Amino acid sequence: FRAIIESPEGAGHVGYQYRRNTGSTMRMVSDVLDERVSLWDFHCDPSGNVIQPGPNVDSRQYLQAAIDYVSSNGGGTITIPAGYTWYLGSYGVGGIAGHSGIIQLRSNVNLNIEGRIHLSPFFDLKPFQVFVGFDNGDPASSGNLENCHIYGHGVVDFGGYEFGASSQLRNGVAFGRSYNCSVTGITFQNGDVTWAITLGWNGYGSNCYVRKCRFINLVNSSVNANHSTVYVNCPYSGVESCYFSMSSSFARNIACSVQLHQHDTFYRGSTVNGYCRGAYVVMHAAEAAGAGSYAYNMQVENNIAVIYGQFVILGSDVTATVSGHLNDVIVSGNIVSIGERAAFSAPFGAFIDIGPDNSGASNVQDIQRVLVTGNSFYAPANITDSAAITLRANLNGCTFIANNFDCRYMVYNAPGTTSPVVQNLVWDKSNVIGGTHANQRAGQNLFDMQFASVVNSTIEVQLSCEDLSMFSCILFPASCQLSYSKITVDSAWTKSMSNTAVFEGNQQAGANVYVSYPATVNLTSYNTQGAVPFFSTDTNYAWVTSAYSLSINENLDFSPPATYTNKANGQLVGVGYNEIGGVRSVSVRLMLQRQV
Amino acid sequence: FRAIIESPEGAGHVGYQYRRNTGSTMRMVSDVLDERVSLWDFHCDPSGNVIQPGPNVDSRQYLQAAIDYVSSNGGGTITIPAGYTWYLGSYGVGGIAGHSGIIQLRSNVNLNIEGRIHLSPFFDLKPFQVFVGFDNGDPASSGNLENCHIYGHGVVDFGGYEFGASSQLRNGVAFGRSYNCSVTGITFQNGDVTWAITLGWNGYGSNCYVRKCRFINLVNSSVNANHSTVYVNCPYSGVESCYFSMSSSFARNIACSVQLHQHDTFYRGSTVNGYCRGAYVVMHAAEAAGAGSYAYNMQVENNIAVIYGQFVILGSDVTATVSGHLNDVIVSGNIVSIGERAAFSAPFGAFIDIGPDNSGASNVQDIQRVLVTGNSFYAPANITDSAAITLRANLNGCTFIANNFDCRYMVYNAPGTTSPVVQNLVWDKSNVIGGTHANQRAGQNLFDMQFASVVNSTIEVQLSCEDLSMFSCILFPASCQLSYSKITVDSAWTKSMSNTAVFEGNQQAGANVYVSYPATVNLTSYNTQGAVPFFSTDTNYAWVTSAYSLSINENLDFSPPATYTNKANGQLVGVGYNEIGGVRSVSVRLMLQRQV
Amino acid sequence: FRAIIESPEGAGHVGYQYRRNTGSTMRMVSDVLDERVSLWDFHCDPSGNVIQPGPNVDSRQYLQAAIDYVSSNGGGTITIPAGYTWYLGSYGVGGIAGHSGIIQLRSNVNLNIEGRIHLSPFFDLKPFQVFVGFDNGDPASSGNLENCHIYGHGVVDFGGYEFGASSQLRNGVAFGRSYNCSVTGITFQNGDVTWAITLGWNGYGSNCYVRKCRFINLVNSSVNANHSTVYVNCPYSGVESCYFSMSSSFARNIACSVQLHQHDTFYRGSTVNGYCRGAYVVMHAAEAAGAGSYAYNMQVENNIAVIYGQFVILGSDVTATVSGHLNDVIVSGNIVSIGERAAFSAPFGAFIDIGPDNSGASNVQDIQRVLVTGNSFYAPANITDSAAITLRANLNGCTFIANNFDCRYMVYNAPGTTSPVVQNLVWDKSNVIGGTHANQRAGQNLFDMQFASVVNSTIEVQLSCEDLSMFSCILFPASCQLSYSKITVDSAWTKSMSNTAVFEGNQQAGANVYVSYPATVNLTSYNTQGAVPFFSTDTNYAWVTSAYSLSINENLDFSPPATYTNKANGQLVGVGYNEIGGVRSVSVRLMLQRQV
Ligand SMILES: CC(=O)N[C@@H]1[C@@H](O[C@H]2O[C@H](CO)[C@H](O[C@H]3O[C@H](CO[C@@H]4O[C@@H](C)[C@H](O)[C@@H](O)[C@H]4O)[C@@H](O)[C@H](O)[C@H]3O)[C@H](O[C@@H]3O[C@H](CO)[C@@H](O)[C@H](O)[C@H]3NC(C)=O)[C@H]2O)[C@H](O)[C@@H](CO[C@H]2O[C@H](CO)[C@@H](O)[C@H](O)[C@H]2O)O[C@@H]1O
Ligand SMILES: CC(=O)N[C@@H]1[C@@H](O[C@H]2O[C@H](CO)[C@H](O[C@H]3O[C@H](CO[C@@H]4O[C@@H](C)[C@H](O)[C@@H](O)[C@H]4O)[C@@H](O)[C@H](O)[C@H]3O)[C@H](O[C@@H]3O[C@H](CO)[C@@H](O)[C@H](O)[C@H]3NC(C)=O)[C@H]2O)[C@H](O)[C@@H](CO[C@H]2O[C@H](CO)[C@@H](O)[C@H](O)[C@H]2O)O[C@@H]1O
Ligand SMILES: CC(=O)N[C@@H]1[C@@H](O[C@H]2O[C@H](CO)[C@H](O[C@H]3O[C@H](CO[C@@H]4O[C@@H](C)[C@H](O)[C@@H](O)[C@H]4O)[C@@H](O)[C@H](O)[C@H]3O)[C@H](O[C@@H]3O[C@H](CO)[C@@H](O)[C@H](O)[C@H]3NC(C)=O)[C@H]2O)[C@H](O)[C@@H](CO[C@H]2O[C@H](CO)[C@@H](O)[C@H](O)[C@H]2O)O[C@@H]1O
Ligand code: NA
Ligand code: NA
Ligand code: NA
Ligand code: NA
Ligand code: NA
Ligand code: NA
Ligand code: NA
Ligand code: NA
Ligand code: NA
Repeated sequence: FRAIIESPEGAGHVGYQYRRNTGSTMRMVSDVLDERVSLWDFHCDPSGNVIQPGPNVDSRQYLQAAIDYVSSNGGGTITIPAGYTWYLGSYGVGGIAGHSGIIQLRSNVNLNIEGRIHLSPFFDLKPFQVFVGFDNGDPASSGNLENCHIYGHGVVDFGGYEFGASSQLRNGVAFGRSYNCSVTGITFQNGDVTWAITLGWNGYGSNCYVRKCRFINLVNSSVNANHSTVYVNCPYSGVESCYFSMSSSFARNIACSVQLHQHDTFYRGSTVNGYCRGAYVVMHAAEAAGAGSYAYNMQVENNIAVIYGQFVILGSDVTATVSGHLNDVIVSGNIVSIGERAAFSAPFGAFIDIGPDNSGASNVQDIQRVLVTGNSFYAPANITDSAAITLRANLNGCTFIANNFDCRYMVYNAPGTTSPVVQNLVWDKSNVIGGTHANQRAGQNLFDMQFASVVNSTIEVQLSCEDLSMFSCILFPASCQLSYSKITVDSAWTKSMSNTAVFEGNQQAGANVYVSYPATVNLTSYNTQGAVPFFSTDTNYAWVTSAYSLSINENLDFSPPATYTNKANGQLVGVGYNEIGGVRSVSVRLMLQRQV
Repeated sequence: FRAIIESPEGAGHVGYQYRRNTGSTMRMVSDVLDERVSLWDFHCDPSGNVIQPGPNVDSRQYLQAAIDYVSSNGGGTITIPAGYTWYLGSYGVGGIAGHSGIIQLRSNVNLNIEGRIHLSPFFDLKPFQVFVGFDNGDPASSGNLENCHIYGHGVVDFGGYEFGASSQLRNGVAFGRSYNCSVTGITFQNGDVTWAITLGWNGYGSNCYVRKCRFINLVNSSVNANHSTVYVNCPYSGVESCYFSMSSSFARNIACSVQLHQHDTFYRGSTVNGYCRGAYVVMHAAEAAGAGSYAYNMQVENNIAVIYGQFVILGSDVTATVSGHLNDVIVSGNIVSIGERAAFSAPFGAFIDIGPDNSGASNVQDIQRVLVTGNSFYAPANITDSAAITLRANLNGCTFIANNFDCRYMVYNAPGTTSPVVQNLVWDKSNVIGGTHANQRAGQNLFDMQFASVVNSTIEVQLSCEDLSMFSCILFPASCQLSYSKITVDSAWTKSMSNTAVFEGNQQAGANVYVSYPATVNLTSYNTQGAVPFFSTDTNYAWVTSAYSLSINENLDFSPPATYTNKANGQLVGVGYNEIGGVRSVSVRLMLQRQV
Repeated sequence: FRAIIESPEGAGHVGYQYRRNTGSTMRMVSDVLDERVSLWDFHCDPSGNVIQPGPNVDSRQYLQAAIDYVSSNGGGTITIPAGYTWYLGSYGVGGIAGHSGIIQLRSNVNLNIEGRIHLSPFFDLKPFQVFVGFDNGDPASSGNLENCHIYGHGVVDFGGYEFGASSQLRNGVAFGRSYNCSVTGITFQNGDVTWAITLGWNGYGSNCYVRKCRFINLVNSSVNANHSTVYVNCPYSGVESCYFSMSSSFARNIACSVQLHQHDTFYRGSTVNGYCRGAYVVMHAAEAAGAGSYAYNMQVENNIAVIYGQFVILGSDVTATVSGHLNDVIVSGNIVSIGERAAFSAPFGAFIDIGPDNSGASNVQDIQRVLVTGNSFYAPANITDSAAITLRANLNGCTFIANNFDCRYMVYNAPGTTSPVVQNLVWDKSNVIGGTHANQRAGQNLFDMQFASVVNSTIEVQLSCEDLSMFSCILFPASCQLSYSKITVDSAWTKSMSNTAVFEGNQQAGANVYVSYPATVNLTSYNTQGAVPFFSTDTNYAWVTSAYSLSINENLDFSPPATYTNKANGQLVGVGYNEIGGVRSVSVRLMLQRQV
């Protein structure tokens, strides 16, 4: 009996009944211990003796053995115990080797990480993906991962190692073709990695989430080619209530917090500091296998960010046989700023970017039905390269309502570069343009419409303070066609502006262009006492449907017309009043209107 | 000693002291095992031998025994172990029998569901409510359920069984008269049920929540009368971060995700696919016992939905002795679309519906102080039956600001049908009207004001693209009274429209009606050289306070007035200018204005 | 052997191997029991015998012993067992004694509170802070607390005791200089306390959160000086999805739910009832040591509140050597109401308050770049002291877009009192002004601009119903300078108003003031048949750049001008038309415009 009791089967001979309840199961101690499982149950030598973790012990095979066994019983939760650091020191084998995998995840096997998991210097300068849910080196031939959750108060620490080569890939958790999988509560820190977590594979997967995680200092070298902390590559998936921080200079040029790359995905309630970018919202044709060619129902909401480049980047692209489409997006409630930096020291600052594809093409995109509403954006006054929207590729629609943008440009695209075709750009009068960059805008147009064409668009400009440094509120080069559009410049704070709206190709004459903006006009009357016509000297007003005074009349003996219409020769004309006769000559600020 | 050790009291004789710490309690193994409890501790035959769960074992009595016992000790958490499916195969007894109850929940007893709970075919074609928190067949005589939480990574599977009769009810969790109760993390799937979860009872309860749950395929037959996945019937309660999906055709006609039926309730951050409806926000008089007659502080926010009917439905109704009121509602940040379907193939598509009561009455409602802001809505171009708001019953107020609606109608109600009395309908100019349905609107009015009366309302129409197919932007039949209102149609994209605003009863003449909209007007001048009057041919402008040109003047020898006022006979009149004399005749596009 | 087995080392001699797996560690029962730890493991007398908790047992030393021991092993989670109430009955010792501390928290030691923790009457009328993370009486000399989480379904009950003196402080959890600490799921109830939870210390700390907690009835006496349920005094920290309720009358005058006092902090998705205030968003100079002098990236979003005073209070202040600044704030998606109360029975009701410092100074603040968007506010019609914004101290900017405010005042500040200097106040036309207080406003100005000066501001007034009781829509006293501003009053529902906008110092004449508002004007024409001038009788219109008719013309034989400009003597003048000659005299409603 003593022998049995001291043997590994001893607990299986000690009887137990819950709280001495006579109606409860007569069990053995081992049965109750068998209800939970930890790494300690597999972290042993060939003779079954427990091995202490530490920097000179590779815990990988033990952890894999745990996962494999629990998988065999239909699943469960393995605890990685608190108060210990568990080092990983070799690559895994089989299907995950194609993915430089360390640990293979398996369906229904959750990890409750309370302790710390730390990479050993075996991985210095090498690729790695710490946890991998694919079961095949080729993801297309991989089975699925289902019902796998990683959670706890613990830590995945990437050991600080730099990348060995830019072409290398590194990841924390790749769930694979992942259905009902999640990461909750975990801190990922101290690396130079490509991603911390990836969800799904080219649209295959569903209901994957990252919640209440922290990601701290995950880029550290110039070798790192590119970093996106969470890539969401399956639908009905998202990121909520996370914290993302970088301190590296390199992160300000390369790192993004989230990629939303399939339909019905979201990014909410998170805080970001030290990153180049906030989120991509993208349909890559190359990734359309699992869930279709459309990214729709895309939500970026209630985030806080200090970034150095662009907050939300929109795009879609094509392959030889597939075309990607992006539609039905909402960006709302976010408060974002470009952090302190020199002008042009990082990628061009923006709230929204319409980004050309990875080859630079701006004529492949099919982006539409986007609503950008109730956001704040700020950039410091020196950051010339800051815009509410950098509109650098074809756009089929984007709607701005009730935002507050306080940066250098409202709408921008660089001249010379791409010439996007623009449709359904709506900038509602309820967008408030801040004043931080007042006096900085010499030579610049607030809305610099450097496009091939604009159609079915609305730009309602409303200033909230003066900025007499700007060349114009809005300017269209002669190369930009403009049709079936509404372009207005509210008069407030514009009295002293030389140019308000500028149409370098006189595009405001178009049949279906609806405009209004202030201008100064010289007029001269006839001599006649009484009701008397005033006519503009210039003849550039053939497009004007009505105009009205924005100036007081300092005279007693006459008054100019309150309102004007035009004449076939391009003059304005209205009827004023000469109390006493005489030819009058006045220079008046008018609101020019066309079909409005 | 050997006998004691092998007995069910053996663990109570093996000493233990935590980590060999001399300051720790000298305990027995059984004490430490007694700190947790699982179904295995009650899942045993009369001789105390453990019984394996499976399809031919009814786990119900064992689970009830666990709950009952733990209840007796002041509560705790029972685990339902992972890696096992636990079948339920009979009805419960006593107080829950009135509710077709299987398991009775008890206060302070939490269930940590890690495994799967599955209904056996005993329940095929029968009613059932799996977990029930009432303790009496009559809910009015029921005690409360308090501090009961169901959580975990497991699954409640309803076995796929269809309803036997439409009158049957089926539920997953009925918390009852429920205070501080919740469901977190659980997947409900594979049924034909009425509800998955219900919270509270007719206003009794508080602080009940459903968080991070999934609801998958919970309608499957034509027998199912009606389905609402979560019913929230107690205050200070809500639904957050959940996932709702249906695949059945029947779900598109019958199923709703959430009912918010008491004050201080919310529905946020959730994704819905395949449902008819998103949420009801309702005060039923019949349900006002526990928390009063007012549903206020109702929040629907930051959800993603593809539905087939209406997203948010507002209502309130009355009984012989109680009147229900709905006020102080916010609907914001939601991105919603009507899924691909034929016109009229499901209930009429809408973002907001003002729904008549269950008997069809439209004159019982008291709905007011609603804010609908910063939402997106889309319906495909063929879906004739799509509206920003279907306003089908009396409305005492609803405010729309800064939404983006892209569907067939903005405001709609069917003619012939109900004639709602409308007050305080506010449609701010910052609502962007999309263009998906451009060219589809022959015979239709964008804002079809098919009401008994409208008062204290604002409709500011702003197009963003042309749609010359529409009969009018806004139309009031002669049967609709209109007073103390503002109705404007911005001119942009309307130059070629025959009708902009239409008042079939000439209601725009009312003393306290403030309007403006474009119109084409024929004018003829007197002969006089110099300042010369132009007068409209028609005499239908007695209501007009001013009008101004929206057309250019192609002439050299004269110009029409820039502006006009009226004359008692209904003509317009203004002063233009004949450089040379002669009677002039022109047809001009004017902005007609009344008291604006 | 029997002796060993019955000894406290007995479990260390019973072998166990997980599920009889031959590849698993050969362990001893004690090893597996050692994987978890509870209060029962320390809740024992000097002889190691377990002691039952209860009202006459002080559990404090036992709980401290547990925390201390687990701390010694690098951390872990101590469970406070369900089904027991654990009373605390004495003060702690050492470093926490300076903080009236009961229990000292330690790094990496989590508490899983499933049972109830209750204060014994030893604490009646005494200060206390139940859990304290400082390790020194002087917080400046304190070490940090890291990785400390308190979570569970249990309860901290403050025993109902009143404060003994107003100067006393009481707290639930003070995390101290706290990094990666949180409270989740816990109910705090039944006290008279200063705070329930405090996070950080004067900017030191990071990543501290309070989530899914309840706070119930935490003020109960007139002695209580001040109450704020959660104070957030470290960056990258916040409050989400919590419930706050008070029932005391005193709470309506003293209690606030949240203080956000450092950068990158948030308050979201919470419900508040019975409180005076919702949140302070503040930079106290006195608290700038740990994270700088700027509070930026401040987010208050998607909350539900019934309060009696002010919802969000903004401020910043200075010390002898430090100046605090507040910028980059977003307040959105909140639905708030002032609960039923008499006028002036609690602190003045407001959605936003710009509050003077604790000494009453209104000239120390540096508050700017605030966006208040997509919120609802309501106050009952009798509550005279209700405002969208009480603007009581210097303001460097605040932007309102697309809110719905339904209360007595829009903008208010009491006359006589403070004279704030106001810059960059933007009130967009998309703010909807409700009608609840229509007919209550005798003697009152809707926008009562009781400031020293206003600059670079926009007030676009839009009514949605009539309120002829109000003295004016907007009024500027002569003492308020006004420059570089836009002030408009839309005409809708104003026809019958005697005063619309009132400039008691004729400030609308300023060179860079842009205004428009309705007025009634008497005009008289010359005799001349044909085109004929009309001139105002009054000469108060020297500032007017144009005016246009808002009235119909009931006459046949003539018409007044549609539009007007001015003359140097301050008259208006326009050209109408006498079909037949004669001097005309008319009283017309005009839209007066200046530079707009
Ligand atoms: C860091 C990051 O994610 N950046 C975004 C861009 O991602 C694109 O580049 C990445 C560079 O790291 C990825 O490519 C790299 O990795 C590929 C995948 O690795 C293979 O497959 C894995 C499943 C295995 O485990 C690996 O062992 C390996 O075999 C590899 O094929 C590439 O050669 C390599 O460079 C990223 O690739 C995606 O990664 C996810 C997550 O792991 C995976 O689920 C996908 O299957 C995989 N996709 C593809 C096509 O391989 C690759 O997409 C991203 O393109 C960009 C979006 O913005 C641009 O495009 C927009 C749309 O046109 C445009 O609007 C915008 O302006 C553009 O800048 O955003 C980040 O830069
Ligand atoms: C599926 C669903 O919930 N639909 C919504 C409507 O709910 C209404 O019909 C339901 C049909 O299933 C419910 O009625 C059914 O159930 C009743 C309750 O069951 C009894 O009581 C339980 C406590 C016991 O456990 C049961 O054993 C049983 O005894 C039963 O009395 C009815 O006879 C039966 O048809 C639903 O009833 C509510 O259910 C909740 C949750 O279980 C419960 O807490 C309530 O006490 C109970 N209420 C009542 C009054 O019984 C019943 O409300 C819902 O009416 C509708 C709202 O929209 C309509 O009304 C709006 C306001 O006028 C109007 O704006 C809109 O246009 C209308 O369509 O939304 C769903 O259809
Ligand atoms: C209840 C509450 O928090 N009210 C808010 C105001 O807080 C200010 O008053 C509080 C009164 O309780 C606090 O002061 C009290 O406590 C101080 C701290 O206790 C000391 O230090 C602790 C760390 C130890 O554990 C204690 O043992 C003790 O030694 C004490 O020094 C004060 O003497 C006492 O009155 C509150 O103090 C802060 O407390 C937090 C949390 O514990 C702590 O992290 C801070 O270090 C500590 N700060 C300071 C400076 O001591 C104190 O701040 C708050 O001022 C107000 C904001 O609104 C006003 O100011 C705005 C900006 O000018 C203005 O816009 C607005 O209109 C004003 O009303 O909001 C609440 O009233
Ligand atoms: Na690979
Ligand atoms: Na849009
Ligand atoms: Na071009
Ligand atoms: Na029943
Ligand atoms: Na409203
Ligand atoms: Na009628
Ligand atoms: Na102190
Ligand atoms: Na602002
Ligand atoms: Na002054």
